[PDB]
Amino acid sequence: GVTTFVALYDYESRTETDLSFKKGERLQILNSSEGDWWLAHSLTTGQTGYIPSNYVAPSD
Repeated sequence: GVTTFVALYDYESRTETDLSFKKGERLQILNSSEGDWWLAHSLTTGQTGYIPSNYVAPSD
C-alpha cells in the first residue's frame, strides 16, 4: 500500500543515493518504514532517493 509522509525540515542531498527535499513536501516510501533511512519518492518533485525518517512525519 501507499505509505506517505510530509517533510518537517529541508534536507540537502549529500550522497549519491539520497534525496533532497524541502519542508512541506509529500513523500512516499517504496518498501516498509523499518529502520532509519527509507528509499522514497517525492510526490512534489518527482525525484527519488533515500531519506532520513527523523526529518518527516506520517501524512495520510
